[PDB]
Amino acid sequence: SALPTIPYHKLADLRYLSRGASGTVSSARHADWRVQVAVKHLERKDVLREAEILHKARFSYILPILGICNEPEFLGIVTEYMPNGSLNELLHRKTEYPDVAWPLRFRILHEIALGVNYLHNMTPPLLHHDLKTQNILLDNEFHVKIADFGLSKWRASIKHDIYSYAVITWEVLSRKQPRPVINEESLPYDIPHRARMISLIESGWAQNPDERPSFLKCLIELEPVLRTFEEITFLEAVIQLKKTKL
Amino acid sequence: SALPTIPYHKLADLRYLSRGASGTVSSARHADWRVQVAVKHLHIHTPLLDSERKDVLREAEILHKARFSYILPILGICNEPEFLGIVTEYMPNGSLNELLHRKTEYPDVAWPLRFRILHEIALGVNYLHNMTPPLLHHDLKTQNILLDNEFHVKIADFGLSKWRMMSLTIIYMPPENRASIKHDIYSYAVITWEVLSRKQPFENPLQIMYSVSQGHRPVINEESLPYDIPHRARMISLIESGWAQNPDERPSFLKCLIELEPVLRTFEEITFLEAVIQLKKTKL
Amino acid sequence: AMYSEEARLKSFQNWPDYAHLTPRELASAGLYYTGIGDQVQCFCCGGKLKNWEPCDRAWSEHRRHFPNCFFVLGRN
Ligand SMILES: [Zn+2]
Repeated sequence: SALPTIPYHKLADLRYLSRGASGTVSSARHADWRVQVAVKHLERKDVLREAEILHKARFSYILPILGICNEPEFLGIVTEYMPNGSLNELLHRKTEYPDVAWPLRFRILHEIALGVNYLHNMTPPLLHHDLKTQNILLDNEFHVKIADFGLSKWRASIKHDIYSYAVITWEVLSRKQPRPVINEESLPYDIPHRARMISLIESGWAQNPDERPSFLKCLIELEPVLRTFEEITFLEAVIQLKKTKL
Repeated sequence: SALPTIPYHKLADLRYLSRGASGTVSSARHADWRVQVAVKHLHIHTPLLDSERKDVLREAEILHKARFSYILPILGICNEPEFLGIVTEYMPNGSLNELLHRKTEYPDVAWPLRFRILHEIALGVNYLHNMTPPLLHHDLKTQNILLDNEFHVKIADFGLSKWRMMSLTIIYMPPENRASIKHDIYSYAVITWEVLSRKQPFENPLQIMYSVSQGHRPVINEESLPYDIPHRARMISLIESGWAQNPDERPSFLKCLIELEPVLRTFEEITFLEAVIQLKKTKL
Repeated sequence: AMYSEEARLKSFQNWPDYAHLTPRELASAGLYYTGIGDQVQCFCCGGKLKNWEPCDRAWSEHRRHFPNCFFVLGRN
């Protein structure tokens, strides 16, 4: 509803990016704009509802929708691109990725916490149920965007999302595919404020939903940790990463 | 097709930034969401006349209808009985107005980013005319264009933007003064020249009315136009076509993007990341 | 003294500005503030409530979590 509609002939450089659960993401350059948008397609009603949802929630930490492709031969949804890809490439592949700095992963966690906080702080609120490290999207400078709302249901509440945030926190501090054990080998003692993170991860995936953290409490207890760092390391660790790529 | 509203009790920490044409720019920290969120407001706790109420309502509606990743998104509004203010997202690094007009804070800014942000703004404005009927921003300047942490630039302040209909600073006017789409091209050219030059045009404004309309342009001098910057003549041609006297020959934004593309082919993202540090530390 | 609403109001001192529920709303809900953080509890059960839901009201969450309230039973 009230979203722009563009024809499929305005797309060029059809290149494969990823195959999402709710539909594949194609790296297709536009024609009038000439930018490698993330066209989503293969379900037609499902992707229409997806476009409606992305139009409903609009935050800088969610990739802004740009229009829809209403054509009989092919239906598509246009969003921005991802040059460095998702977190899966950053963490699960360490053969050529040598190291990832602590400030980067902590900033990623803070961004995810804020995004799902707002996602739970709408009128009426929303639940994700599809928050995974592969779903987290890194921009040109690794800022977090959240996509694939297919399992996001309009509204067990505030449980799957916070559990996903906890497991992804442990994942990006451990860089190991997944209850996960939190020993020193997985979580070395060099991590600043380590015991805080251990308490966080055990709280997040608690069996009892009653004690399950809310995202608001998560962000209000995590803020001093990101307060400890500075912008210099934030802007330098990405440079070190890119230099190590070549 | 619905824009959620924001109660005033949730928002906190109103901080003064500036006063624009469509409101008074301010920054705030949204307490409930734990997000720093900027705001703008014509008046504070005054009888809300229906004229400005309709103005801000249509502003919010047009911002919500067509949102681009290269324009600043809209968060919401406060429909208070006595106070009116637009709640929009806060990009931490701010805008280019002080960035391009503070020599002490920014003695030097690298030309790779200086041209890459031009690509971003060109993409945004080209999209802004792709939605039927084409939108004429009418107020696109260095203030409206604003950047986030990583200097990704977004435009805002659509308040005086007027949609094009077919039913047939005062120094920022184009020689056109009938709404013409080429005013966006003219604004893009002047901001393109302002980015690299870091010089404010019109530096008595009464003569500008008879000067810019007749054909006069801000002075061209070697100190502000040095040959050291590569592709200097290309951007000279781009701007001289941008602010032409009439809309017949000014290139479409696609043509300007195509012309600028070879200029931007001379950079790598590693250069951009290296160049953000110098600017981020010289402003300290 | 905790029965009096003024007692809850004065126990709601130093309440943080980021809370989504005004002390008056909690006092009407029959809750008080311990003084530490955002911990609140009702005089009927004593159950301590945390992890504020921004859109949920105190009455609704007290009813959902603890439907055995004598305060809610009188309210209903
Ligand atoms: Zn109770």
